[PDB]
Amino acid sequence: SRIPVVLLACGSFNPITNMHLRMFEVARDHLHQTGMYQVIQGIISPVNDTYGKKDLAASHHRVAMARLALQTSDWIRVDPWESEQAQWMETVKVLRHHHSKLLRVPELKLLCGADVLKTFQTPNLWKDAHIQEIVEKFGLVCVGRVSHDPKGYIAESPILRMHQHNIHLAKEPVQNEISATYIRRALGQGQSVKYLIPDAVITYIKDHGLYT
Amino acid sequence: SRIPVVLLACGSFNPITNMHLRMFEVARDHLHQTGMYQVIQGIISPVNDTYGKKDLAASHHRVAMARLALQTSDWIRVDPWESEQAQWMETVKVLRHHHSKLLRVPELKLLCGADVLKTFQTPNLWKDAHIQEIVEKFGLVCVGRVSHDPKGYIAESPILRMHQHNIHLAKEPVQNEISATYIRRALGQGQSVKYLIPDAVITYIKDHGLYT
Amino acid sequence: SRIPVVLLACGSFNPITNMHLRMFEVARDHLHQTGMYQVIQGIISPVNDTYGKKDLAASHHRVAMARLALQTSDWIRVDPWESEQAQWMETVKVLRHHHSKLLAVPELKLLCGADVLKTFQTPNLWKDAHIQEIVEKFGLVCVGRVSHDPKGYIAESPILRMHQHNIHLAKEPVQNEISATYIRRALGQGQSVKYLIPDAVITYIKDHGLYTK
Amino acid sequence: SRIPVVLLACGSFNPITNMHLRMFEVARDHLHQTGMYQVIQGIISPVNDTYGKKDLAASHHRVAMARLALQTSDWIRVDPWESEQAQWMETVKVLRHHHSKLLAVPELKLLCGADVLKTFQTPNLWKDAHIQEIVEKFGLVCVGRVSHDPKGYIAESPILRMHQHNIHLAKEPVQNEISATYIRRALGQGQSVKYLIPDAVITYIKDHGLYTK
Ligand SMILES: Nc1ncnc2c1ncn2[C@@H]1O[C@H](COP(=O)(O)OP(=O)(O)OC[C@H]2O[C@@H]([n+]3cccc(C(=O)O)c3)[C@H](O)[C@@H]2O)[C@@H](O)[C@H]1O
Ligand SMILES: Nc1ncnc2c1ncn2[C@@H]1O[C@H](COP(=O)(O)OP(=O)(O)OC[C@H]2O[C@@H]([n+]3cccc(C(=O)O)c3)[C@H](O)[C@@H]2O)[C@@H](O)[C@H]1O
Ligand SMILES: Nc1ncnc2c1ncn2[C@@H]1O[C@H](COP(=O)(O)OP(=O)(O)OC[C@H]2O[C@@H]([n+]3cccc(C(=O)O)c3)[C@H](O)[C@@H]2O)[C@@H](O)[C@H]1O
Ligand SMILES: Nc1ncnc2c1ncn2[C@@H]1O[C@H](COP(=O)(O)OP(=O)(O)OC[C@H]2O[C@@H]([n+]3cccc(C(=O)O)c3)[C@H](O)[C@@H]2O)[C@@H](O)[C@H]1O
Repeated sequence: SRIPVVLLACGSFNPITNMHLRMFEVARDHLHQTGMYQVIQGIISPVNDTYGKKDLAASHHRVAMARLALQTSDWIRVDPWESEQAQWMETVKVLRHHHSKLLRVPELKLLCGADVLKTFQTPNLWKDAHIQEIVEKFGLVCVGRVSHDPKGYIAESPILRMHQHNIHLAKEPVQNEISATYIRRALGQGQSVKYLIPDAVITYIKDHGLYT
Repeated sequence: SRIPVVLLACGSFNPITNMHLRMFEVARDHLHQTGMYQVIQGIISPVNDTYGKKDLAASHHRVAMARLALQTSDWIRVDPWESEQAQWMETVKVLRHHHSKLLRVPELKLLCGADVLKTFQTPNLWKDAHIQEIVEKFGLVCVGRVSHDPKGYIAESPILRMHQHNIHLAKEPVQNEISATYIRRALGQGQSVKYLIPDAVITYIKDHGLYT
Repeated sequence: SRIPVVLLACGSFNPITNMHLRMFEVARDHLHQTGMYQVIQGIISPVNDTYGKKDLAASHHRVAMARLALQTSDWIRVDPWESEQAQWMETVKVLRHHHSKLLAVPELKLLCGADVLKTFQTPNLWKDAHIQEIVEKFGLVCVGRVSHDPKGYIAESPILRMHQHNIHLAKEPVQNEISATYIRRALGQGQSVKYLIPDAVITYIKDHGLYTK
Repeated sequence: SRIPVVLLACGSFNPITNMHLRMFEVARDHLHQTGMYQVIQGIISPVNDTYGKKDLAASHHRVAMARLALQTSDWIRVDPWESEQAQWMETVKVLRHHHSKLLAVPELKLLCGADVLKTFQTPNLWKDAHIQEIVEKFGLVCVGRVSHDPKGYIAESPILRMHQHNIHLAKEPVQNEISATYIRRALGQGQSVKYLIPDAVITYIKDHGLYTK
């Protein structure tokens, strides 16, 4: 029988885009392809407002847009927990929290784009103990992205290369490089982003005067 | 005052995708940017079933999917005329027909991706007299595409370079290279194409057993 | 053991670029990775000057630039035969010629980008019987390109599908979409194309005043 | 008339690739096209071996490969100073050093890809005062890269926005997303990387057994 899996994507989602969404679909299809898993749920967890130097739209707006984006999904949902904490939280702690909730046992895996794996290499960015826990205790499903070589990142990381059974590389056969930064700039300039992000998200953005 | 413009996109739309749709949005924003035009309507005209060697889904299905895709557009519509003719028709004749309908005067311009301009160079593909009429009588709005150099195609074409006032190059700042061929293959394999094409189009495809 | 293979690339090479050369390397590694082939040579065959609607630099120059580009390759050479003929020649005929030239005999395969595979679909472009002879009697090695889906092209063409075993899809996880059209325009504007095409080619272009506005 | 400019590129260059070199050419043409600058030199400065978490080839080798790659450039040279220091050094300090070296004086600007511009946003990575001195006292020339939106990065950073006149966005209408990570993995697998990095670099790599699995 197949192992039940829940995919957790942590990120800014400022705003959520069709690209972030496609990431779940490709990841799910990949895991199902292996024959060993049965993805049962997808979770979008927007980062807290105290994170980073960049000024994101308020967390309640990012959760609301993600929710609207997912109204048309029958397996992916947004979870505000992380954004509703008083402070930013390292991702491994978000995995721990969501794992606990699952026990109130499916496997919880972190879902991310290849650019994320590359940040594992950034000085003082991620704790090595955390990278190890993520791939050893939970699991990692990485979706390809132009200009990134996931296989190489894994091979060159002493930590990742020792936990490949728990790392799944899902290749993106389509060229999808739509930047959220670009989306925000286009909106600020009054230009269309239709067909780049869900219509409901576009409406919400207009209604609430976001990115202007 | 601004010159009223109607954009006509001729193609297979087998099926229509978010990329084909984004093409209209970018083209419209570009023309509006110049300050000289006011795009009043967009028209998707699916090619007839006798065209080419490739086996397309029946024209009534392609029109139906385009219609569903456009239900959420307030300015773009599908026009079945071309696909409802007994035989394939050169594009200039589709422009002539739609121009006549406009008179029962806005400017009618052909909308296409950069790869189209490149086919103008294919031996025995397009009649030179037709390429001239399209750019001289109507106009051409070209949206960028990875691997294509529209400025060079124009400069190297004796015909195009003499009619640049009627050619508008709209640059696509986003990397959007989602192939319809890939979409069809993914669907045939039972894989998701959600977030690549509109949900309503996906539903229609399933309902009518298309691309299987 | 491994069967010998010669790769033939027909195209404009106006001018030959690093991308065109990369195609040969990717294809060879791919064929070797299958374990059944041993690529022994690559051939660059610039198209005749009567070809198409686009003005190409003289074949004399395109052959020269390819030769100079290939001076640093130990397995790929340029062959001017096709360009020296009185007129343009269908690709199947160039394959036939080079096959005879080879005549326990190595297999000659057409090397091309995925885009060319898409052109097989173009009405009145390639004769169906030629596409058939190309994939059946020779073989095709196709290198991936952004925006193209070679697997789908093959599945949607009855001819390609039937002879798919003779079609080798090589994929390069790299994005190398550098068009020769852009190369020519940049050169005409006095901009650099260094590191996009070989230094020897840029030298020849400058020395012979090619691609000037 | 035009003010003289020296371009400084700090990075790993593990190994230097055609893409890294292309960056210099695109940036120079861009600056010249503005009409107010005259690029007189480019400098490749490989990072110190104590840098980061990733294992890099020895700086001795990275400097050597850059020198060999640049033998065919008449304006870009490699400078080992940064890599010869006892430890990693913040980029603003390397700029300060090379500026003093120049000391009616040319302007020294940091040359980088758009991705580096995005790293300015990374928490605890770049000191805000350094980002400020880099864009105000030196200048930044950024080359576009797929998936990045330099214009938005600048608009969203108060510091960058305030000194945007000293940030030059160069765009190359070409897709050249060839990662050095892929280059290293391919080399470790015995695959070709010819036409992705300079022939002289491949020779050095083979001769010194670099990037072996
Ligand atoms: N075109 C595309 N194709 C495929 N994937 C794409 C994509 N665009 C975005 N993505 C993916 O979308 C996801 C979210 O993107 P985005 O909204 O930009 O989110 P982003 O800012 O990239 O997310 C940063 C996340 O990492 C966490 N973090 C950072 C640093 C250290 C630690 C720690 O625990 O020590 C944790 C942080 O708390 C936050 O959850 C990413 O996984 C990205 O790769
Ligand atoms: N990712 C993307 N980014 C930007 N644009 C994109 C795109 N994907 C498709 N497109 C554009 O979508 C449009 C439709 O695409 P697709 O569905 O593939 O349609 P396609 O098969 O490329 O369309 C062929 C059209 O050209 C006409 N034609 C061909 C040859 C000769 C003559 C003549 O009159 O002599 C006429 C033909 O009747 C038909 O209307 C194209 O303009 C394409 O460039
Ligand atoms: N970035 C890139 N990545 C991978 N491959 C890339 C590439 N850029 C070009 N290429 C490849 O380079 C090669 C040469 O490119 P280019 O210089 O543009 O050559 P191109 O003009 O595309 O070559 C046309 C060729 O097809 C032949 N043809 C056409 C139509 C009908 C028939 C017939 O026999 O009926 C024959 C014609 O005789 C000529 O040899 C192509 O195979 C192209 O796919
Ligand atoms: N395809 C492509 N198109 C355009 N540009 C491309 C490229 N591939 C790489 N590049 C560019 O090549 C250059 C070198 O690449 P790579 O070899 O990967 O170098 P990389 O590891 O990205 O360089 C990091 C550099 O940033 C410095 N840094 C980092 C963090 C904090 C601080 C500080 O002072 O606080 C300084 C560090 O000392 C080092 O010099 C980069 O500018 C990159 O953007």
